Amino acid sequence: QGNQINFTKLYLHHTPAGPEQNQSAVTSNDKKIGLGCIVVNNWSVYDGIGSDAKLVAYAKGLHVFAGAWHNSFSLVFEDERLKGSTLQVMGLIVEEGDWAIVGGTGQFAMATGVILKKMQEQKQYGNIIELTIHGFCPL
Amino acid sequence: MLVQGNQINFTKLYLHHTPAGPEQNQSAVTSNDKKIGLGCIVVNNWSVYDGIGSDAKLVAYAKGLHVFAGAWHNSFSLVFEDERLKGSTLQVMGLIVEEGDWAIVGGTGQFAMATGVILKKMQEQKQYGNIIELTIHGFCPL
Amino acid sequence: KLQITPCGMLVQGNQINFTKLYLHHTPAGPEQNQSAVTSNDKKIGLGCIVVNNWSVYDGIGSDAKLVAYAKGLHVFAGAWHNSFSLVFEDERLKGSTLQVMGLIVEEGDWAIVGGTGQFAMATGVILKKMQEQKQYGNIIELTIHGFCPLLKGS
Ligand SMILES: [Ca+2]
Ligand SMILES: [Cl-]
Ligand SMILES: [Cl-]
Ligand SMILES: [Cl-]
Ligand SMILES: [Cl-]
Ligand SMILES: [Cl-]
Repeated sequence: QGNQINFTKLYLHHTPAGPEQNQSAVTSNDKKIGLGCIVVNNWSVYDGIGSDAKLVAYAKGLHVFAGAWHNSFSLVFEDERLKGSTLQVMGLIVEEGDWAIVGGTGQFAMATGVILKKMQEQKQYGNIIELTIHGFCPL
Repeated sequence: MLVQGNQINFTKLYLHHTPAGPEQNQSAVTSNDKKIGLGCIVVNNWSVYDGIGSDAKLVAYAKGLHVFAGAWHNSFSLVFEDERLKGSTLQVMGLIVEEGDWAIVGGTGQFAMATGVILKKMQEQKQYGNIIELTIHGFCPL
Repeated sequence: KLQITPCGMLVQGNQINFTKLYLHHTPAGPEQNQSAVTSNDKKIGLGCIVVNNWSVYDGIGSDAKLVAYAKGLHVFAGAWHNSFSLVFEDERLKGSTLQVMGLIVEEGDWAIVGGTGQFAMATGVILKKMQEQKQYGNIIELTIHGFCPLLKGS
């Protein structure tokens, strides 16, 4: 009938360059049209900032540049409490704005909600994005 | 039990699907495999207008991709441009570009957690593209 | 025109009741039904995109009637992430689709993220169980659990 979501703040490592690069462009923009670059991403997601943070999930999917980045990815949890579960995520922009939680699996079967993105830290080779998960699942 | 929300009905939107020509608004970045007959991937930034006439205002973009798997499977963000609806999106997924239906699989902003369908009907067939009438039927929980 | 109308929704309004389906995942051979169209980046270990038109049957015998196709793509980002339309063939179910998205082709689970026609607003999951491994592909058993909500109020 309704159960909300019990997360703290997550921090996604969006790293396009450097020796820890976790995404790759597989097509280029059409120069005439101004779109078409497709990037495939395996973004690590941590439970905090700093060397003591634990990796709790990966964001595995793709984003395509259609004048802005459209995303589709599986948020696959690795921490023991949620291992076996995913949230399915889709929407616009990587580093700010919102994404939609369009479904899920495991403990998140039938999840619906949103993920709010805020810039947390800009590093040399990438950035860290604060994720705030709001949503619910039916019981 | 029940989830309080708002049913959302949006009529008379017109999507400009323009594969070619000076107003081309999508690009194929892969080709169909010769032997299997599938594989073309097209990235699209389709404009969506509030009317068919000369005075129609652009009110959204459909930003995403579609892939040819014997028919075209679509995944995109319908991003609204009205300073009113600014930022808010509907997340759209499904088969066929010019006819049939798409699923509304989620949303953001004023359309957070949207669920529903988009109905497509071709309105005008032109030399380099077509105009597709869209009808949105959706529900957003509060 | 944008019409915003107060309404109620019951999620368990209409359960999606199917029998078991059987998906044919065939990467090679004379019945190959998918193609890889981008390459993995060797430096990063990800990037390959495959476009698929998987056939789906209602049984494992020769008299199994094809009832659907799974039309979409999967992308390798350390694991295969899937996005496809499940397009049904039979009359009454003609035109109707389930929208499916999630990780892994042959095991685990997928989300039902939406639908059209009779499956408008579908929500749920598809469980995958390996059913048979053949020379050019495998057959995957599909178990559908989900609901279509009914709207009320207004
Ligand atoms: Ca959904
Ligand atoms: Cl990026
Ligand atoms: Cl963007
Ligand atoms: Cl082609
Ligand atoms: Cl089509
Ligand atoms: Cl996999």
